Amino acid sequence: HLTMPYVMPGDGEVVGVGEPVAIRFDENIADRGAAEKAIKITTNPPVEGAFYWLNNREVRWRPEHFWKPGTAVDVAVNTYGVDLGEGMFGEDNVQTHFTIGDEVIATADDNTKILTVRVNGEVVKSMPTSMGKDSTPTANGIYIVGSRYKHIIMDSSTYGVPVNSPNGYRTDVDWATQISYSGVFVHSAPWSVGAQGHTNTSHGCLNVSPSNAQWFYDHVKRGDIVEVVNTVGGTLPGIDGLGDWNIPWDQWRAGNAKA
Repeated sequence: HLTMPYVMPGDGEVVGVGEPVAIRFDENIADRGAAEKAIKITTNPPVEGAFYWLNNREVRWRPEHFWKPGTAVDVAVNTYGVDLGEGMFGEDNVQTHFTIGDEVIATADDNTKILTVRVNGEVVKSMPTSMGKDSTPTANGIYIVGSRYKHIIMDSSTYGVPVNSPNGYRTDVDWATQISYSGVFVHSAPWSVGAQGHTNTSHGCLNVSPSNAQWFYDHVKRGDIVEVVNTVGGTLPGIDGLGDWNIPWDQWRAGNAKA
């Protein structure tokens, strides 16, 4: 009957303009309204924001538009002793103070097949890319940058497809930056350098050259934005985990505290 919250980003971090505040709980929250009322967010400069639940254990808070660089955010999750419904009580309080770094937006355009990175509006890198093939396309939309990995074993089963099924694989890859919980990554693809900039060959990932993937890993950070445009895919789901900005503000702001 006690629930511990966990807040991200972590205290003291510098994050990109797309990073929502996230509060995760270790038990389903029966009374979302009580949880929301216990969470106090302060911004400087001040900006309006709102809560939206991605699932029964995680609530997110963000503004209507990407954060302004330099904004300082203070989060006080004052859940100690709060009745969160169905006999569960908040076990403790948590907090975080973080800041927003430079505006870094990378756009992957299927019409040009170039991933362009802008920093504070100026083009700093252009990278040829190979996105998802027609049968497994990369969805359009706004993606928040998540974790990064120097090496990972990219395994289709992690994301629902058996490795040993006709469309599964298990492959070692370098310099991977995750942009969706559904398993979309920007990563090094040495075998398809010829196709990059010309033909889509991946299972959904944004495949780029080894040096370009390493650059991305080094210069794109948690909270920065990747926008995908002009593919044959649909749109990334808003409740993906890193797809928050695909929920329009009017829907986000109305929330889902009774759902």
